[PDB]
Amino acid sequence: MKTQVAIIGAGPSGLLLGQLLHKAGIDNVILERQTPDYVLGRIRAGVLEQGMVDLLREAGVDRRMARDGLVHEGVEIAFAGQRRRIDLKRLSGGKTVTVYGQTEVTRDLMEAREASGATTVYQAAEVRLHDLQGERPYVTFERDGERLRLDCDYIAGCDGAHGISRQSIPAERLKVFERVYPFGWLGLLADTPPVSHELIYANHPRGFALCSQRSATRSRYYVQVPLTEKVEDWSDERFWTELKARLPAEVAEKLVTGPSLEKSIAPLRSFVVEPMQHGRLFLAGDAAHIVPPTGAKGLNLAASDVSTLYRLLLKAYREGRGELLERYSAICLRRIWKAERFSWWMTSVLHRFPDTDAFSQRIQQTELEYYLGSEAGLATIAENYVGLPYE
Ligand SMILES: Cc1cc2nc3c(=O)[nH]c(=O)nc-3n(C[C@H](O)[C@H](O)[C@H](O)COP(=O)(O)OP(=O)(O)OC[C@H]3O[C@@H](n4cnc5c(N)ncnc54)[C@H](O)[C@@H]3O)c2cc1C
Repeated sequence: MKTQVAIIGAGPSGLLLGQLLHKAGIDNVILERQTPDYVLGRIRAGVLEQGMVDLLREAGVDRRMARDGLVHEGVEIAFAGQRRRIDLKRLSGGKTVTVYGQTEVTRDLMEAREASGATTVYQAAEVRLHDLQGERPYVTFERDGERLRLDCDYIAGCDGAHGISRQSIPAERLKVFERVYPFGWLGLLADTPPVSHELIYANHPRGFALCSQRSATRSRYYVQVPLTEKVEDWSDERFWTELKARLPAEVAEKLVTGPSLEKSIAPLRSFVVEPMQHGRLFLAGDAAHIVPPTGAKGLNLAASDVSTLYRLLLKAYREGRGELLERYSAICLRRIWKAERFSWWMTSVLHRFPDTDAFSQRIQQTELEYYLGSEAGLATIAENYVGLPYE
């Protein structure tokens, strides 16, 4: 079989790229290791930047989002017995963020693709990439037990943190930047109404806590935990008790608790590779970079990588300007590093780090006091949170 663009991975990045390309008339095939069900079981993201929202509209998949998504104009940070609201809309010059689950976004994309008739191969096992620096690269995979070959012009590596694509680039060509944090987030999804109409990020001596939501009757909570913790050691009641201990009394008092629909621990880390391409292979999303969840940027950065790749692929196919593809990495990395810096900052000021001295603890507290009390300081948080413009 042959196609124009082979896409490895049917997560948000691959699906969104596939939809945009299909609409523009560029044939593409998506190869996914897992089943549609497994992919749909991943909870993950809840916060979307306006840029991503606009990209979903451009891809023609925003009906349900426009209907069910919750537009947020502010967010709160709680620390040292204070609750500060950052008016995102006012301080960012009118921008806002939208709360709509990643599960929902993926479901919408999957249905759109399904309907268009575009090719998607689930349970594509043993994916291998070949002749990346040739004029004719190809992908091999096994379906049932037979090895099939897919010829194409370009390959988009949208296979996430553990994908094969990044591993297919000669190690000596890539420079890696990584930072592993000494804690993870224990998340809990409950069919309960959220404690607040806006998100609450809390810095507490016991550790970080976050109050988020999916809708008016579905909530998502997180608490910072050591990497040595096992989700089996955390019953629902232990979670609720701990959550309450980290929130302001007035907030903890209004909390409606309930059995969890999903519980899991996500370790925190930063990871960037340079460049993000090799020959005819281009990396996008988590395959190229990981950001801690604190700044709500992961999926959002996948969106800008995809928007950039789609636009450059259009110029190459439609305008015959293939040389522009060499600019992919430079363009993406400018936005990536800025979102990485923001996510790193948010993580450092909101969490409790082990073995930090008195001086560091006071500086952490003063960072919050300063940034949440100065108009210029609040503006730096707001413009970064709603999302820096796409280039
Ligand atoms: C707890 C948590 C909270 C988060 N909150 C937010 C948020 O609020 N906002 C935000 O912007 N981001 C958030 N993120 C990040 C966001 O979820 C990710 O950045 C997003 O999932 C990345 O999408 P992707 O498509 O690049 O990769 P993934 O979702 O990982 O999809 C990659 C796909 O490729 C497939 N694949 C892998 N290997 C192969 C292979 N060898 N062959 C073929 N297929 C393969 C995988 O099965 C998978 O389906 C959060 C993440 C976590 C963990």
